[PDB]
Amino acid sequence: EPFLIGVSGGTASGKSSVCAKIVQLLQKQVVILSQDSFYRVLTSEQKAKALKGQFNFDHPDAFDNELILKTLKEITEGKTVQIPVYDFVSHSRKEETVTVYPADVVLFEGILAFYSQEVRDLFQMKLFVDTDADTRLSRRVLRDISERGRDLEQILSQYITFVKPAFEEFCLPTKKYADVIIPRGADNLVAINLIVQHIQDILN
Ligand SMILES: O=c1ccn([C@@H]2O[C@H](COP(=O)(O)OP(=O)(O)OP(=O)(O)O)[C@@H](O)[C@H]2O)c(=O)[nH]1
Repeated sequence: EPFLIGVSGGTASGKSSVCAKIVQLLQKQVVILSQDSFYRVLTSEQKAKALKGQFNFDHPDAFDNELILKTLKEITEGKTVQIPVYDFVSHSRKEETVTVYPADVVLFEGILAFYSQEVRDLFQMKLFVDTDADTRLSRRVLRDISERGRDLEQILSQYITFVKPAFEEFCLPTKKYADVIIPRGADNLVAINLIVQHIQDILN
């Protein structure tokens, strides 16, 4: 069975980078999947909210949890799967899909990957990335403006109204489920090294 590794942390905490550095340091076939690929398909009314940064994309229910549970279960079974592609500029699931063939190690990262216990128990290892809040926001702002075509004021408004409150209420609590907590994120090469060393040992 593939070795499942769940990765979480707050928004722009560097979960993706951590996953990349882990793969970089890890022949084993490895693939990185993100919880973001499974955001729910929004109605026109909800999408309208999103355009004004008035939609909560940080609440457990913003994700298509059923699809996630099912997709991850199939990977666990060694079956090749199809994975959705989300568009952050339109807040909409694209028609195109991405094929993901079997692998020895699978990394799953998302702001709420440890929330649902069903999903949580599918991970043989769970990592939580801990980064300073102002550092996280700074990134969020530049990344949102740069890669997701958004406006500063709409970003800050959505962050203060939804992201932060959701982080404290839904995300942060899940840190208790982590087997390893990683402060400073991707930059904590020592912690990442022990982790890849631990992953390597188990695969032996
Ligand atoms: O349509 C959407 C969907 C999601 N989001 C917002 O994206 C946010 C989280 O998605 P992430 O911040 O976790 O991005 P990432 O997977 O690349 O993480 P890092 O590697 O940078 O750590 C959530 O905080 C959600 O509100 C939107 O702004 N719009």
